[PDB]
Amino acid sequence: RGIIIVFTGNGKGKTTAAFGTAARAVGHGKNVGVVQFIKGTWPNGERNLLEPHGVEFQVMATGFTWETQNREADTAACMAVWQHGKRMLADPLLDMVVLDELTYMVAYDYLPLEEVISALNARPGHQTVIITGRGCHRDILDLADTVSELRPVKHAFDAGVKAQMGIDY
Amino acid sequence: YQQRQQKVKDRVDARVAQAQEERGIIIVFTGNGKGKTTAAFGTAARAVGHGKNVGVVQFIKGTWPNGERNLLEPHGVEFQVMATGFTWETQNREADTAACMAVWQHGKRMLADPLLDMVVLDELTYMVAYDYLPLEEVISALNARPGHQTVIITGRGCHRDILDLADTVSELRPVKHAFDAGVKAQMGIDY
Ligand code: B12
Ligand SMILES: Nc1ncnc2c1ncn2[C@@H]1O[C@H](COP(=O)(O)OP(=O)(O)OP(=O)(O)O)[C@@H](O)[C@H]1O
Ligand SMILES: Nc1ncnc2c1ncn2[C@@H]1O[C@H](COP(=O)(O)OP(=O)(O)OP(=O)(O)O)[C@@H](O)[C@H]1O
Ligand SMILES: [Mg+2]
Ligand SMILES: [Mg+2]
Repeated sequence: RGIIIVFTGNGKGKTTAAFGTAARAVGHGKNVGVVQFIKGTWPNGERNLLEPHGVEFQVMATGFTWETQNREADTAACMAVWQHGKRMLADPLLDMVVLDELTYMVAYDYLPLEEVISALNARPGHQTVIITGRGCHRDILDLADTVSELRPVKHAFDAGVKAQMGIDY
Repeated sequence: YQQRQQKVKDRVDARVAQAQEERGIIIVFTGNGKGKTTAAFGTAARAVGHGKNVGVVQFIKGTWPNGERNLLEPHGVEFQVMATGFTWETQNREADTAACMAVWQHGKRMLADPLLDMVVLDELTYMVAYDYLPLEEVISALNARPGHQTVIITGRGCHRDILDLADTVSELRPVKHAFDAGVKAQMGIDY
């Protein structure tokens, strides 16, 4: 059976765990679909690597909400990208769907919670969903089969190390 | 609103102006929750997607089918994996120790190779915890590695000295796991 996995918490490794699992599925010939919220204005190494293997990526591509500073524009992009999420979540030819940084869309009221719950509950029985992001709604956590919270024991950004291509994005 | 957001931006930008070192870092993925190995390989995939060079040592045998390795290896990611005979048994401890020391020679090579942007040392923590691999060899290799190389170490129960040495540590807490609900290991998910 397909399960729902959540990678949450403030430490590094949520999105990279989701995409390491996608890499794992692609390496066994499974089909993966990907939707990424907020993200898209920076280079994306995981997309560079996986898209040529037939992993469809749909990204919101608006950027940080504290840069865009435009709730309505962000909400419109969230909903448009979500239309891709709902298609994937309805596609029995996909073994796995990644919904990366979905947490914030619910937390900021961009994306109604009920739409997320019913799409997850209507999905094909064999399909696994990986949701990531800080600050995951309790009801998504309750619905999930596996939840790992990445505790931020230490992060190199605190010690003054800049984000670098190939590590941080 | 614009004003509330602007205060966020201002704090993010100030944190950003303060952190200007560019160097290789040590990342450790530890904890009992699922996600350590897969984050390590999501990171390797991210790195390969930007043309970086990755080497991998896995301190467990490669008898199960290995999706990440199936994908990454044809991209020129070198895998070294522990000998197939490894037992974990007290009776075979001398052979198991030698098997661990042997892939570790490849790990030392990688960690001295300036052409490798990233080295993954997957399940290394057990080798030091169970006395197959001396702590001092790991600490010295990591300190002598190339200035621009990142290393990713994974596994439950990581030695305190490797944790002190790391730049970034995430502990994966097993809030829930489908195993406890009777969901069995599946290809593509658990291996
Ligand atoms: C920690 C852990 C590991 C550690 C063990 C390190 C150690 N020496 O302590 C490492 C990372 C090495 C490991 C590797 C693997 N494991 Co494991 N492991 C676990 C986990 C999370 C806890 C084990 C534990 O605490 N044991 C408690 C007591 C019983 O400990 P112990 O028996 O003395 O420890 C030994 C066993 O755990 C054994 N073991 C661990 N995994 C496996 C897998 C198989 C096939 C066998 C025969 C034995 C075995 O390794 C130790 C040897 O000293 C369990 C799930 C769970 N919550 O129980 C999965 C679990 C045992 N692992 C599993 C799997 C699938 C794997 C890997 C295939 C993962 C992968 N993608 O590579 C490999 C298999 C290695 C092989 N046989 O070729 C599955 C086994 C499914 C099955 N059909 O039996 C489990 C049940 C996870 C799941 N299904 O969700 N594992
Ligand atoms: N605690 C933190 N401090 C500073 N930077 C962080 C922290 N956690 C994650 N990052 C980095 O900040 C950006 C936003 O990603 P996010 O906050 O979703 O974490 P993640 O998904 O756990 O990180 P990754 O994508 O590397 O696995 C990324 O470049 C990420 O590596
Ligand atoms: N808390 C847990 N309960 C049950 N199974 C687990 C747990 N954590 C990891 N696993 C699964 O047990 C095996 C051993 O994994 P390990 O302890 O190395 O964790 P991991 O590296 O975090 O897992 P993955 O490779 O899935 O990221 C893998 O099949 C893994 O998916
Ligand atoms: Mg993320
Ligand atoms: Mg592992």
